[PDB]
Amino acid sequence: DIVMTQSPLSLPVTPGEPASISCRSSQSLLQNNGYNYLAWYLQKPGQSPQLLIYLSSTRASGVPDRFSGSGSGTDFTLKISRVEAEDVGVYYCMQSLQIPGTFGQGTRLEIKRTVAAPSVFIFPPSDEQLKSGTASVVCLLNNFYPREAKVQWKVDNALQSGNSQESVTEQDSKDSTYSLSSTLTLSKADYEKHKVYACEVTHQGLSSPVTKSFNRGEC
Amino acid sequence: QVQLQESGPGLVKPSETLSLTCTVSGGFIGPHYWSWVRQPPGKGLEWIGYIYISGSTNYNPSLKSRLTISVDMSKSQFSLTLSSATAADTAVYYCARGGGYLETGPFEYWGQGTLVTVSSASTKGPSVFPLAPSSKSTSGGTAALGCLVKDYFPEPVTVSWNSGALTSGVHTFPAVLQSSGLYSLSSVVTVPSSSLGTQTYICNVNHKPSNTKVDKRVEPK
Amino acid sequence: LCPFGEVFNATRFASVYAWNRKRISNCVADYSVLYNSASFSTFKCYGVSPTKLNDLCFTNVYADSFVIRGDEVRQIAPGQTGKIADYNYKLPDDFTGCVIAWNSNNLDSKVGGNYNYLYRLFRKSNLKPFERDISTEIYQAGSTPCNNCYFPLQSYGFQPTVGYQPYRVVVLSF
Amino acid sequence: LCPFGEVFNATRFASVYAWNRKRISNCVADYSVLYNSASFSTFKCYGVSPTKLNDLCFTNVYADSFVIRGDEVRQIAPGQTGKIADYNYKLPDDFTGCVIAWNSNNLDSKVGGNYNYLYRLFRKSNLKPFERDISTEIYQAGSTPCNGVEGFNCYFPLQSYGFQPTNGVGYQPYRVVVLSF
Repeated sequence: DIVMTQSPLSLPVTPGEPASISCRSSQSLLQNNGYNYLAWYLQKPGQSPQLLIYLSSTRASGVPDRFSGSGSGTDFTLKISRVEAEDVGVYYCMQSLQIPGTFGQGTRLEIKRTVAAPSVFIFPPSDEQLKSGTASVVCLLNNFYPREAKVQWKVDNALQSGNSQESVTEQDSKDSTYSLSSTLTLSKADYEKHKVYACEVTHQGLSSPVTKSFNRGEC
Repeated sequence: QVQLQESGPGLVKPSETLSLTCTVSGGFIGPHYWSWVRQPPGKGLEWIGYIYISGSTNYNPSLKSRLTISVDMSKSQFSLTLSSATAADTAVYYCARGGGYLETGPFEYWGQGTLVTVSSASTKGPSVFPLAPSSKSTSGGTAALGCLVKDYFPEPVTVSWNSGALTSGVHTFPAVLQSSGLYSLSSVVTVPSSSLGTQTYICNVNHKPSNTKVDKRVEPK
Repeated sequence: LCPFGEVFNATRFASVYAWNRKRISNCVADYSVLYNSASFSTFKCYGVSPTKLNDLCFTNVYADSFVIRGDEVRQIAPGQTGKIADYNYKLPDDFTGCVIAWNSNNLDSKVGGNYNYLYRLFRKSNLKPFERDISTEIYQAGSTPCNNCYFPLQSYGFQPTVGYQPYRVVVLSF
Repeated sequence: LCPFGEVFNATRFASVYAWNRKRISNCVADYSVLYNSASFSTFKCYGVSPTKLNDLCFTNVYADSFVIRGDEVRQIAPGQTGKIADYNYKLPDDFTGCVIAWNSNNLDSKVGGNYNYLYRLFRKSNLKPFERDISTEIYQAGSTPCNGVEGFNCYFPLQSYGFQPTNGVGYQPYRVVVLSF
């Protein structure tokens, strides 16, 4: 076997300027011909891989002419002249000189964007969960950047931990935004003790922490 | 143009044969090698092997002892059989069209994908819980709502709104694993809320392994 | 003197499957008229550098010839795997001479397309170096004597349309 | 006491294509310790027997040091033939002196690549003993111009070593010196 390596593993790039991703091989990649075999795939979030470059110097049909490669032997380099909103994904490099053909670790490209104020919402449980055996309250975070944040649940002015989980989404390809949500689980027996519930949200772009709460007993 | 597609069972017991089928449509018989490829969850991709039209094939040395592949010209389908599998083989399988036949390896076309799980728990049906909007769910002129599905196994689930007529603001967060052993997932939709009262909210929930189709109704208050 | 002009300036070229062979010896051939010509798009030599062959004498050489695509030229090489390196004229892993190719879309054109060309695309097993099989029969798992019955030969659908134009390949092996 | 310490205990050894040559003179050196040292994997040489080196007063001493892969180490000896011997460091048949090599894989590998010590491949038009020529340029047969890499046409002569895998007895990043008398 021969193992592929890339550098780096994550790369944040502002739209407009060129970028570069490197994939180094472990064995010489040059068959009895003058050709050197290589590939570069692009997997957008939620889709299937596509082909961009094969033979390391010839593009594929329909691909925009911004991508290109070069090098021979054990060194190759791919460059993107101008990144766009749809270039969010994970890139791989394949060798195909001999069986087996294995990929690399996968470079993650990150797109950059002016900071925007997050929006928050809270979801009180309805009667179906109130009778199904477990009550859940969900806090919603939408269209914020950067993803860096951290939330708490304040139940009757008491910190809670060890019984909540948060969900994150990959960056959207249309606006370059991150969305987050928080879930809390609790049984029926200890639920009939508290009155006020809230979720806490702190963001870099927010001047002050924002707290949204609700009181149990109103439809 | 060619549009590949897979089909098969989702849950398989340990040490049992695994069977799938990547039907090919459009471009029929031709001189093109076909392959298979899989992906462990949250890891790299792993190529398995390729099969020619006639039947000649070469295999990955790691999986050359318990794997077989064939072809059928009449039905334009080729199948993958993997026997005595372990839990490590739980992954998503893609069928290709070019084949990485140690010559060029142009993977010109890829399939949609099918997820297979190895376990000895049984298939379970979900319980959909609506996410009714409330006063606190609105901050100004915008309100958000969705649906929550609970206690379903195995993955995955497809959620749609208004039979595909509502595609703006839709979001489906990745599922999470509970301590009890049953997965959980919820989806929420944001709308420029200015016409509440007459708009109908329906979340389209499907589960192929347990053939459960439910369209739960979500209403304010 | 060896008349290379007979094979390099012939009128008709055999298809890839039934490729016409040649064996030439007991003459004098200069390896400069073909080397210096600019009409050759590709000229790759194995085991010998092109400009020193005149100082070398061999027992006998060979002149294989056939017609293939433009983007399909690269399968003609010591040990690849494709549609021609496995099921048609296939080079060995041993010594090979100089493989030549050039663009030949001038005299292979027009609306009809030269359907006379054909290639093998339904072989049941690998080949041996320089096989040159001559047969025609169906293959299927039906146990039917004389027939489901797909013909084991297809036709190169040529037409004036960059990897599909006609090319002429002549291999010098000694 | 002649200072061989920095020569044998330096920090950054030169690349094989641009090996560094050091001048040693006006000093008294002891060869008992070098042959008595078992920390050096290979110490074999001729022209003069090692045991008799304690009674010589030769004119000049050359200290040549560079880095080669654990394979093809024996190619350093003169009268050999190989990828590196005939191309980047050739010794004459009238050579006198010694060759010393030791393993130094403790501070070069087991990281995210090394990419420090370049070399050129099987190209050019062979070597003569002691040239030290660096003319990095793009060239290849086939009636080609000089514009860039273009593999279907030209190549870039030099590439890199790889010692990232812990595997390889002959792939470990060995270091070698060649003292000439």
